[PDB]
Amino acid sequence: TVIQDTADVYFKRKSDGKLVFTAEAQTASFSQAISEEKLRGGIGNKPLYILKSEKEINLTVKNAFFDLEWLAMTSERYEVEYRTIAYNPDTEEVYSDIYIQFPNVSPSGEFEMSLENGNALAPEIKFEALADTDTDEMAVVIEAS
Amino acid sequence: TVIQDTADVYFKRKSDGKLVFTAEAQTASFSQAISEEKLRGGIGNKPLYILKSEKEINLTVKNAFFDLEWLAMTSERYEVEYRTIAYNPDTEEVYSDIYIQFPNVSPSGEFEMSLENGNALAPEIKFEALADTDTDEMAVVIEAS
Amino acid sequence: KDDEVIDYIYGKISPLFALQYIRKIDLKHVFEYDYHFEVNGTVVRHKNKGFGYMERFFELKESCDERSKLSKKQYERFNALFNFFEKNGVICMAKDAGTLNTSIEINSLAYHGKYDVMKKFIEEQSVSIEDDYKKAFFLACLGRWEESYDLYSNIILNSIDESNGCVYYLSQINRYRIYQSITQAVTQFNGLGLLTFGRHYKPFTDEFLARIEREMTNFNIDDLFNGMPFEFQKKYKILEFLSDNQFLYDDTVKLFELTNKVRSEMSEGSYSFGMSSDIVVLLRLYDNLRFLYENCLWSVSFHEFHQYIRNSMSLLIEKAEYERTRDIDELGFSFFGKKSGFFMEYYDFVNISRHFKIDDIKNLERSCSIDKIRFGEQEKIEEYLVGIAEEITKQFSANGMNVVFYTQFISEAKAALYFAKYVKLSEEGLGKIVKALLFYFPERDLDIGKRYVWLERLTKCNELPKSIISIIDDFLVLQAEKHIDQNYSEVSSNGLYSRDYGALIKHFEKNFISKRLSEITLCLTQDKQKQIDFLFKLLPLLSTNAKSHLLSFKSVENINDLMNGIRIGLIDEFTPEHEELIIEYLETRKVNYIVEKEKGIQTFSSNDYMSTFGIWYFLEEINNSKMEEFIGMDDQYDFFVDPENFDYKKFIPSWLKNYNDKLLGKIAGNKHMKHHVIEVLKERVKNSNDKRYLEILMNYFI
Amino acid sequence: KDDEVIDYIYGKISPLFALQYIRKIDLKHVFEYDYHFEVNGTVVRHKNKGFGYMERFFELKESCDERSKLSKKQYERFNALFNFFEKNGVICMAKDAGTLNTSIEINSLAYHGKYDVMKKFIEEQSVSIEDDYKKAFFLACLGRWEESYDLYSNIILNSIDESNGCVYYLSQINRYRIYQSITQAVTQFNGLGLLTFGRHYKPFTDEFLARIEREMTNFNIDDLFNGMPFEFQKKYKILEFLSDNQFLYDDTVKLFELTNKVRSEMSEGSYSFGMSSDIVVLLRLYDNLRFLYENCLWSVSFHEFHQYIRNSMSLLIEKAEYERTRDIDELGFSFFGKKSGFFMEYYDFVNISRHFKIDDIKNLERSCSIDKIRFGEQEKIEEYLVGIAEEITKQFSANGMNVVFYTQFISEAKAALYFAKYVKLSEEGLGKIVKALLFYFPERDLDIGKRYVWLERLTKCNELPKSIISIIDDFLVLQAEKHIDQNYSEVSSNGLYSRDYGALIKHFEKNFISKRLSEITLCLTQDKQKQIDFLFKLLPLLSTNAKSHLLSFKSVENINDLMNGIRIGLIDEFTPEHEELIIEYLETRKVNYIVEKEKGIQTFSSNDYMSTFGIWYFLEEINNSKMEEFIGMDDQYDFFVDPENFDYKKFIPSWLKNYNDKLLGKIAGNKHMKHHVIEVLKERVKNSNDKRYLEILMNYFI
Repeated sequence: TVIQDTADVYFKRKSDGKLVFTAEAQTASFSQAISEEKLRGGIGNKPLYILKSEKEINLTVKNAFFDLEWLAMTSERYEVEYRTIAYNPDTEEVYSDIYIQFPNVSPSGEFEMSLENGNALAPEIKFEALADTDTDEMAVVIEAS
Repeated sequence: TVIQDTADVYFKRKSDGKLVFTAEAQTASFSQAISEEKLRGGIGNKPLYILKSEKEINLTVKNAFFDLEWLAMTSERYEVEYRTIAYNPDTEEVYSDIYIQFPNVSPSGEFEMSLENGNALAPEIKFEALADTDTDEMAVVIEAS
Repeated sequence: KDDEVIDYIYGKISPLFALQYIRKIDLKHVFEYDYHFEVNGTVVRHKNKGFGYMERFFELKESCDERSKLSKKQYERFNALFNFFEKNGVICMAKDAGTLNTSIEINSLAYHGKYDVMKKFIEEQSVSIEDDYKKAFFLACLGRWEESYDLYSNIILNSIDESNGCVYYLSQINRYRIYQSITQAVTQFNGLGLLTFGRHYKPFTDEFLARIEREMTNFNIDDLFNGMPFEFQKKYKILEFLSDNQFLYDDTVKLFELTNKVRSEMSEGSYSFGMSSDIVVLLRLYDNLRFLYENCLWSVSFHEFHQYIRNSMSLLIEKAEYERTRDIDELGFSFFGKKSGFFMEYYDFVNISRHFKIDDIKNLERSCSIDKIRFGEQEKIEEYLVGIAEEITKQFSANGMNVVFYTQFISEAKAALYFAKYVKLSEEGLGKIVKALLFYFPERDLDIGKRYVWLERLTKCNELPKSIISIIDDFLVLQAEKHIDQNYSEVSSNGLYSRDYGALIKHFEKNFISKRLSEITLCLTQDKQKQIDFLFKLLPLLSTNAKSHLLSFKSVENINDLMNGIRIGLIDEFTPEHEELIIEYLETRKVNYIVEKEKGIQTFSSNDYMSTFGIWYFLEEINNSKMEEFIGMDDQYDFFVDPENFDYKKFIPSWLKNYNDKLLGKIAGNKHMKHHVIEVLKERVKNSNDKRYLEILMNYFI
Repeated sequence: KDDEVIDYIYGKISPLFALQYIRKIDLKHVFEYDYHFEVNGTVVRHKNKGFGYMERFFELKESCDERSKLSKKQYERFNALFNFFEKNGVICMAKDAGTLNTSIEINSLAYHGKYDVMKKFIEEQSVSIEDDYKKAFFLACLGRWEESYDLYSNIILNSIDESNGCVYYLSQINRYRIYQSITQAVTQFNGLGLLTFGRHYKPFTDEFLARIEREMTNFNIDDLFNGMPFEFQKKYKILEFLSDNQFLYDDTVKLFELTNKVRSEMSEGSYSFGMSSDIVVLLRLYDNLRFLYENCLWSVSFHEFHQYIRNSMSLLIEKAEYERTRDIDELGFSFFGKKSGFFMEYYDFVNISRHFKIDDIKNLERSCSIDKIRFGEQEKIEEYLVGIAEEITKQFSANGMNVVFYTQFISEAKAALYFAKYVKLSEEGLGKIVKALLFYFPERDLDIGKRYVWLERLTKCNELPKSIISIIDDFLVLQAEKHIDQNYSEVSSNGLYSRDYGALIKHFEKNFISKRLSEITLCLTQDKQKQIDFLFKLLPLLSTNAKSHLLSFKSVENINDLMNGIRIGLIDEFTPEHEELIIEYLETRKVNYIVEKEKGIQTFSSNDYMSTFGIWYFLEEINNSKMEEFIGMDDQYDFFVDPENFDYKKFIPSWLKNYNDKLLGKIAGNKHMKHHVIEVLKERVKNSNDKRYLEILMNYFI
């Protein structure tokens, strides 16, 4: 009866592909709104229109485990790979999995330290997806089916 | 600068007029929702209308002190009197006094023998503005000006 | 080896059998924070120096041959641990325990409305201390607080004689809480109960109060745990959190911070993975409820626990509304789509009924839509509710009636009958509950109008067979006989009287005549004026000859009589004499106003009349041209008779929501209203979002 | 005997003088519940049978003649009690009080954020342990947590012999707080900071971390209060509040229940007389803030207190949102004159900026409407913002930067610069703030898109003078200078780049050019292609000669070049080359789709450009009939190219947040698609509470 989407997130470096940490996702937000100039301040003309709208994506994880070699070896770019499984309404337990990944994700946490008192463990690592002049947004959708 | 409505309420028996208890008003909900039959179940015809909307005026008081005579003597109707220094936006300073009273009331306290464990004093007494088919609601307002 | 781990865990969980249920989250303190027992039962590792603390036990559970290698005593110990962990709902290891079924737990009978069964058990001879402890909880739930206090003291004596620590602890806390109940009950009795009925009740003689004050005094429960053997402190550390007067210390702030997380998720629009915040709130709620009920602790009939469960269930229902109305993205749909709706079963129904107040149920319906969420376990709800109705009926039937039970239970019965609008109920149970609601409900707590609207709410979904119509007719007959005494005035907290009961009867059943009212009409005379008034109110529920008798006995004389006459269909169109009366009343109001202009003006009763006259003038019901002589005394009046001159700064939100379909249609028809009303409406909705205002804006005006 | 009253009240209250501030509510613990101290200084007769010392005390306060006959020592004691009660805010009896006033006077330098003065005071010498305690809190706020920890240890070592219980208690709590925060911060460094900062920040070396880890192991704070002498615990029952591990425990539950009551009032639309729920929670908020800042408790930097103030301030702001448009009823406004509306002053600004996280401020914007309330003390807010901006400029300019201070500070500075949208600032202060924002805010914690949108927010109440455009020119020229490197690219978290900086300047200064960009362009070569591509965006910021050279050196044979050219108005129509190029790009993406069907559907990255092409086809921009051939991807493609064929059940409501008003007007005018969008909008608003959808519906009332 519970949600069968206990996704697993793999955080790997973008330059070469080295794994940084594995974790189980906790929350993920898609933000979709305009603040370009003012509420209506886009540049254009009578015959011109540009969809300058910008989308900011944020993620976070739980059960974060770092790799021994990555901690031992210590413009960087990183990627996150989701791993879930499809479950259509028409067909349950779809063997075909579902892969999501962001090739360019920034590990810039909105939280900084989260100074707590209690002995509660919840190391949530908040990321955010970046962009480039070549590609507007980086994430990718794909299914085994 | 504070809400200048610090008040004193006087509870009296309606049949005779003996003071029952005194307190200070805390809040006064004024609700008006249609609850006759279904959401839309009122009786009417092409030329027939009657405002069947029914007002319920619940009030509350705090710091209730009862009378020694009332405690010693012991279809019972009861009344309420409420008094407050009035105020105007142009001139908060105001000689005139606002007189509020509820001749027909029930002491239908929502406390219901509450049992907060803490040793915190709170003689909260909730009213219910009762009425009769002759008069829809018994309250009165008159300023001294 | 496996014997070592089995011996250690059995030594650690040996005294934990006695509690009929223990919270999963509370198991952490048994293991000294070695593991983190999640609410779902998954055991996530948190701290360990050794090996095989719980993974070995999970392996023994998985492998049958490994269990075979164990000795006979170890085999029995493992079986006992298996039973314990299946009853508690605790998985053996998170590492392997991923997705799982979430099903509502089980509880004892005092949770259920089997009051007759509680009496049946009380009458029987007790067997052991546990039986009498359950019996004491049954009596206290049955509001026999004198007997509950006495028997709790008895079982405390028995426990100190036998040195069974658990029952000693539970009975001592339950007796302290019943002492609080007795103290605050006598306090509130002496304070208000005399003022609510007419005479003050004395269920407890002053000697009994003196005795309970004297026997124990200066007893603060905060030291109760400290004043116990170290064995109890080590083993039953789970029971440390019960010994504080500031009870629900942790659960309250945890609920607050998880509400903050849920609200942040709501505002952000975020999507959660794994177990959400609402899920863990629900399992914490059930854990604490089962812990306090299955163990039979008296702390459940108290305001702290009632508000805790109130906020919990409220939060769960707002989250259910949110997920129901949450917008789904293509990316989100690919990640997850078509989520199962919120489950609202029998246990949640009893939770809401017992632990809500009427005003909080109102608040929940105002915030969340509980009609939309489906309801499950209909038969169990039916049985519990019908048991509640039977218990109140039998309580108010006998001359003997425990006032303490009435006070402590009437809230639960009130809320149950209030919240039973959504549930479907069997016809026999509907007969039982409506008989209870009408005939055997009080006036100290439930007034007449509240009772009517709750009957209507119960009529909302589960419709009424003819047994219910007969019950309502007989209730009206009982009220008729009651109105013989020329001393009791009809009242209503919600402005709803017996005429509303008759209106419900006539609306559900198209044609219906009462024989008993027709009989009682023929015997009354001119002297009994108020009985004539009451039957005039209930006029659409009796035979034609009785109607002719009532018509011959009196007619319309004043404004109230006229308004009641239009309120029950007697008069279809106002006549010259009726309008002559209406202008006469308006003259009286005018001269009153001019005389009282030295002092202030009052319109709470007269505002209904004046506003309604204004409405009637709006829809051209009254053609009199003298109507425009009373301008500038009542805001509603000026608005509806002379809208042009009415400055639109005295406009009232109550009107803006308190409308009628044809009223709003007529308002929209006139542009003079339309400009100002739509301006204030859009300003209101943009500044503050309300369902009714938005519905009015999008349905009639546009 | 007035002398007896003065002696009693002095014995009760004089030891509290050592504390810099005493909570109003907690005063009830001083007298053992003999009285009830309301938050607004009113004081209500508690169940007691005393001489009534407080009534007589206020009588002496009112009457000069009465106090004139007191003895010298008693008069001095009365004067001390007078100034104490004035400082706290205790005014007079509840009955005698008819009209009172509130105040906001938090007097902590650490609260104010004047880091230069904090550093100056730290540099100054010390003469009292109170000064060292102040400096410890100041250093901890300035991030020097090693120095702050050492100074706190020194404070403890002095206080153990100075015989000052309050300072020993407060320093113990704060040293535990600094240990907790330093441990959590170093754990965050070790774990994440490698990945986030891109480097292994170790402000604290391993030996010192091990030292603090070993120094006070097994240090239980819940036993701290119990471990103190009898006099302190007897007379500082007020300070039991902090000693728990979970400080803010009782106060969190009280805030939870006051929140419940406030939400009940909002749902009911009930009117509160005397002291409303909002007033009491506001006063408790301000009492806690003053208590912990004036007494210098480091606990204010923790998530517990941050969440507490976040919940309190949010509650005040949402209540103010409701009260701005609350139900009138013609009676509430008549009781009191005008309205005690909520206005955001300097202290509220500091509270929101410091104690919120940025996502929380976005939550407040989404729920409430902060632009609609009034702001006051603009000079104080300008001082606060100038302090923040010059602090970040001074620190980040220098290679030296305490990284732990950066972690403890960047949240505050981010929130202040984010929440300064609603404040007016001087041209000097605005210029300095924007210079710091554009230059010295670090790249790690603020990216280009966030930088631009935050600047754009900062330019709300004040337009752009010449200084701002000059500083933006300087920043953009610096970025162009740094963009020479072949291994450097612009990454935006929000999705806004320096082209938006140029668009901002050109929108706020239509006639504007830059000689620095012109001269850096005049010395360009074909080898440096990336710099050419970057400067292609800032075409209108160039001179005519530079424009001609840039056009000659490169063409627009690309998709990103096409988007950049159309955006800054280079191309008013799509030439055959451009449409051919986009057709080719869509062909290669389509064959990629065909290949990927077996591997799985992928449409997220280019969907921006698919949506753009679809809208262009809708807007009569692309006039080629080949566009129809590539229907089949549902990423806002079928939405625009073939609205009739699009499957509306795949519609996402969030696709209406991004479209501009021109495109909203165009899509509002189509008869083949309008019905689905309007019904989706109406059910979305009916089931949701977002104001943007109200705005769309206003644009789509049609």
